[PDB]
Amino acid sequence: VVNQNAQALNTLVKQLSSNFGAISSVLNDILSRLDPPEAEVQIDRLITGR
Amino acid sequence: YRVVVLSFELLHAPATVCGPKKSTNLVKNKCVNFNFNGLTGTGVLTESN
Amino acid sequence: NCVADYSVLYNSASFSTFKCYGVSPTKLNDLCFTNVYADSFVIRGDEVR
Repeated sequence: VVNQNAQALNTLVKQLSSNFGAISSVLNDILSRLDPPEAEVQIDRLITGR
Repeated sequence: YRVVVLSFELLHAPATVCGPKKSTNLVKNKCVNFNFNGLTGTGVLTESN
Repeated sequence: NCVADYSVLYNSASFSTFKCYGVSPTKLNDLCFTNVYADSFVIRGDEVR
């Protein structure tokens, strides 16, 4: 039971490091690079996978 | 048409080239928005061992 | 290892065709990079596209 919850929590955190097709996983990088209308395209991909 | 293509390397090494952005004093033991070498984020700054 | 100010080029109109695919033109100064390579050359008019 302890290991089961540990794997579920660990897996859930490791997904944040995945790009999900986006240029980068960090949101501050997208905001600091792409234009406002262009950032929405990348941010949508991260929200979709997350 | 004179063409010049701008290429760059991102987050593979510290930034030696940065525009005229005036630096400020450092704050500690408080939650603040910090930008260091182009790295943006919010967090409490404390001395690490 | 220098200070790159890209606002002077954006404020004063010079470049006829200026487009940034990788990053935003306004964020060039906000976010800064380590190595910057500039390939300079000249091409025929219709070859810029």
